Order: sequence, then C-alpha cells, then structure tokens
Amino acid sequence: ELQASLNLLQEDQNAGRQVQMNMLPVTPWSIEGLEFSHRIIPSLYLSGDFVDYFRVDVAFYLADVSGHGASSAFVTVLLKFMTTRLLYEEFKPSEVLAHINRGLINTKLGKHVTMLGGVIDLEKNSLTYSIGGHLPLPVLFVEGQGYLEGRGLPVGLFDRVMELPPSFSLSLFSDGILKEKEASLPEQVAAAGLDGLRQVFGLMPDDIALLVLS
Amino acid sequence: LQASLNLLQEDQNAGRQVQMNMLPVTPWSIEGLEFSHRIIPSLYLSGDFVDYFRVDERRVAFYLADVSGHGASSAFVTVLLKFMTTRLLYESRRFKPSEVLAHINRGLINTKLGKHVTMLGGVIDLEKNSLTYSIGGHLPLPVLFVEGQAGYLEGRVGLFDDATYDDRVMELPPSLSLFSDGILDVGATLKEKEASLPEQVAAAGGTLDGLRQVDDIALLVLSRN
Repeated sequence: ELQASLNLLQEDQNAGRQVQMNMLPVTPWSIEGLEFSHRIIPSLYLSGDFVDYFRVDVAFYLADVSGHGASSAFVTVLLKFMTTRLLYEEFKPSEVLAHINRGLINTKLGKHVTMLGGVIDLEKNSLTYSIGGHLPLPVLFVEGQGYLEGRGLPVGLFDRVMELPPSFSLSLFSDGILKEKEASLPEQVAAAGLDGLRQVFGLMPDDIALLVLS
Repeated sequence: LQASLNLLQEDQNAGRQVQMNMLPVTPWSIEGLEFSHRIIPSLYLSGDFVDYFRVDERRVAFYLADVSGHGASSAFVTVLLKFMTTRLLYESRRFKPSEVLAHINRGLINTKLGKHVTMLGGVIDLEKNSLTYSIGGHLPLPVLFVEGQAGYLEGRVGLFDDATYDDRVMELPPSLSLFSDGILDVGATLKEKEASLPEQVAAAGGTLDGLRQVDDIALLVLSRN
C-alpha cells in the first residue's frame, strides 16, 4: 500500500499550489488597451516560477527561481511581499532589481532568482525594462516581425527604455525548452505562434510559466 | 526522483532543510542568557517558527510564531516573518515591542495568503534586566521558571486591520519559555485543566532545554543562572 503517507503529502502539496494560485494576478487583465495575461505550468504541485503585474498609478515582471519544489516556492513569496511593500512605502526597475537583490543577498534560503522586470508608463507610451538573468529574452510584434536587447548578467544573488506601439505584443518566458539553436528557435516559434499562440507552443519536470503583453 | 511519493518526500526534505539553516543555533548564550529552542515538525515543514536576534548588545529581540494550520501553505508564512524582522533590523536606525507585531500584521494583511499568525513577541535589555513582552494570540502563555515555581505573564495575529496591541514591561530576577498550540506531547481532554497542567509540568520538568530535547509543536526556552 503505502499510499497514505503519499496522499497526505499530495494533499499538503496542493495546499501550497493553491496558496500560490491566489497569489498571482488574474488573466487576461487589460488596462487602457493593454492585455496583461500569463500561463504558469507548475511541476505538478509547486512552482518556483511566478508572475505578477500591478498598476502603480504599470509594473510587471516574470520570476524564475533556482530549481523547483517547496524550497523554490518559498522564494516567490518573498518576491510578492517585497514588491507590495515598495508599493505601500517615479523610478526604474534597475533600482528594483537591487532591492530584490538585497532581500536575496541576506541569503536566508541562499536562492538566486532570475527575473524580467518591466514598467510601462502610459504617459509617453514608454516601457522601461531591466533584466537580470540568462533566461529567454522578451519578444514582441508576433507575426509582423524578435528578442529585446538587454544585459542579464545581474541575478538575485550577490535599464532600457523603449516606446510602445498600439498593438505590439511582448512575451516573457520561463526557462522552459518547449543551446544556440534552442535560443534561436523560440523567437521564431513565438512569431509563428498570443495566449492561444503560446499554448500551442506549449502543446515536463521543470516549471513552465509565460507572461504575454499586447 | 522515484516512486512518485519518494520524490515528494525528497522535495519535502528540501524544504525542511531550507528552514533548518533559517533558524538560529542552540543553545546560544550571551551575557549569561542561554537562548535555545526545540522545534518538532509534523509533516516535514512547519508553520511554527522561532527567531531571536541580538541588537548591538544593548538589547536582545526574540519571538515564537505559530501559523494557522500546518503544511506547505503554513510554512510559507514563516518565511515572511523571518524576512520582515531582518528588514527592520537593516532599516531601523535605532520604540515599543508590539510595534513589530503590527509591521508583520501589514505584511500579512495585504493579500498574503490570508493567513493569521499567533506570536509571542519579546525584547529584553541586558543592562536593565527588564523584559518587555507583547502577545497577540490565544496560544499558551509564556511560563517562567524561578525557584521551582511557574506562572503566566499577563498581556493580550493581524488579520483585522486594527493594531489593538498592548505591551507589558516587567523586571527580571537573576528562565522564559514559549509554547505552541501543541499540547500533551512527551494530561488530556480538558481546556482549562490543560492550560493549568503545562505550567506545572514545566515546573516539574528540568527547567533547561536539555530536558526538552529528551499540528506543529515548537517551543523556545530561555535560562539564566
């Protein structure tokens, strides 16, 4: 048998999956013609990948935590907490990646987080984004059109501004396959493929999460 | 990765051990104050957490936190706690103790899993032999062991947005213990009886945490002599 000691863990794992469920924003949430929407596919129960976008007065990001499981799930919580703390207590995300850096630098769990920061200023149709990871760069424009330029040497352990078209379509991705060949493929598949274009792309062990803006 | 269950247990262990390096070591003593604890998880990870940090040697902080229920969901909340406190440390260029329960309250109040935590805050000053403690829960009051005697300190979470926090100051003779909603682990079946039993058992028991070594159950004991 031995199912008991398992079913209990799965019932415990689910309690953590669902606690992350109410933690992420809903989709597809749109504001002033901007459809913020995402798709996260956890490793069955708990995912270290998290995505959250809120309107300051618009911020957004995609975070991929090292490895997977309970340990990785804990880190995402901190992230969701720190960002909402800055809200209660304008700027550039490069300064926000440093704030998150300090949280992780204390190395409470000794976990480094790779994220894709971004803030769109409805005023002046400008998007300022910072990246601190080796994950697949942002892609925009879908069929009409590519990878956004930016140095992601920064990481959780231890600023590019761009105008925004009317219907341009930007997608942030987790470290999900689906080396150099594989990094050239997804940009093309994204073009070939928004949420329904990414799901077909999706159609594994490590968590799979993607955030699309449009 | 194997047997599905075994994989979960290997995953659960990764979370248990990640909380291991998160808690302070024991029995850590400073200026004749032995800060030490004993946490016993139920399902690998635990909602019960204990952390005590020195503060320039002038003052010493400490607390015991019991999170609602148990499991992974509860384990997440403890993380926040450990984070918020260490944030105040870096950010405080230095009043009350209960002021910290409110800070933690705001973290949890603002769309954070809708989890309420019952804690026993406390800050002692090594020089003035005084301990100021605030409590915000209906968990088992602190028991202090002095000359083979025991008693609960008087004092009255954060889900409500109202602070409603009261802090009691009390001088300290020449051994304080915090207990979780966990009981009858080592009488049973009565509420008031069971609240009167532990103080007595604590007294009967070796005052030291050494004895202790011999829903989540976690206890923190302090000792001086």
